[PDB]
Amino acid sequence: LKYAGVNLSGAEIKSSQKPGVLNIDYRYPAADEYAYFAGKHMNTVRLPILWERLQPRAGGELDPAQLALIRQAVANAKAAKMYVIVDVHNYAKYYGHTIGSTKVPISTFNDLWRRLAIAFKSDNAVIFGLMNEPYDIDPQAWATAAQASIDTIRKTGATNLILVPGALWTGAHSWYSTVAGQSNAVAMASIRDPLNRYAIEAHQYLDADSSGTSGGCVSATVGVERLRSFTEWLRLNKKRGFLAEFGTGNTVTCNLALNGMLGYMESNSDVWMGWSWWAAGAWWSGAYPFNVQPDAQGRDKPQMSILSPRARRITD
Repeated sequence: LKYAGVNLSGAEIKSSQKPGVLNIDYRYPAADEYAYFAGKHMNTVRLPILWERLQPRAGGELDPAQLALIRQAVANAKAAKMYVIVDVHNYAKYYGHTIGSTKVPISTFNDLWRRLAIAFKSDNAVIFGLMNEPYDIDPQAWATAAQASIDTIRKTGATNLILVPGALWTGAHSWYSTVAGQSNAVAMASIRDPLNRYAIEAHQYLDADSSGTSGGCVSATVGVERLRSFTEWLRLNKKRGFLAEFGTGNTVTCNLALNGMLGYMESNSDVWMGWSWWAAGAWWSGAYPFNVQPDAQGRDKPQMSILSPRARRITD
């Protein structure tokens, strides 16, 4: 296990506002947000960004201001000795149209990643999160699109780590679930990387339907149980995994489940390469059960007492 960190939510929000206005509709993290999480022994920030804010026109130039904001985030992270996953937080859609449609051909997705790959070419602090939670594109069509963007990235010469999701919201628990017979288990088995530096990105929540709608957890072992088949799939297919989103509320059962799931990943580090908690960021409401942003006094949230020592075992 190399990477342990947190999602800093803020730049992806209020997606109806295109372009939206910085510091009103959305925000990037302050420099001291990185220092806080580094002080808690995390070495990674996953940074959700909106495709349409970064690239307002298909095949067009990256927006200068949005690109500079991401460059600042990377610089801020480096100052705290952290990595940044640039997460194109788009559900495989561009202005609401799914990649592979006539409106948004694969070429449109390729062009985004060509430009991002060039902008951050082989910068070892920067990790490429291809797409957040593809879901209304079937797994085989998604794998073809993902493969095209991987190939495009490598053709730039960029040597960065790439995180490759499946479709069906890339749930670890649903890796064998089907859309007209097609599954991530089949579709993602044939993924290749010309430079062989990637991991399969999975998400996992511990509430009733794994949607992360509720702060409660089903059981003290439900995390481990929902990672198990995905873990053996990774092992059989000679692939590595990154748990790029997971979260649990502040309950006794959730605490046992969280601890167990984090321990399980370190015990299976032949395939598990990293994780990043969902979420922190300055604009989460007080009721948000997974929020690990420190409070107005700078005090740690409850779940950090588990996340921090687990991160330390990874990063120290």
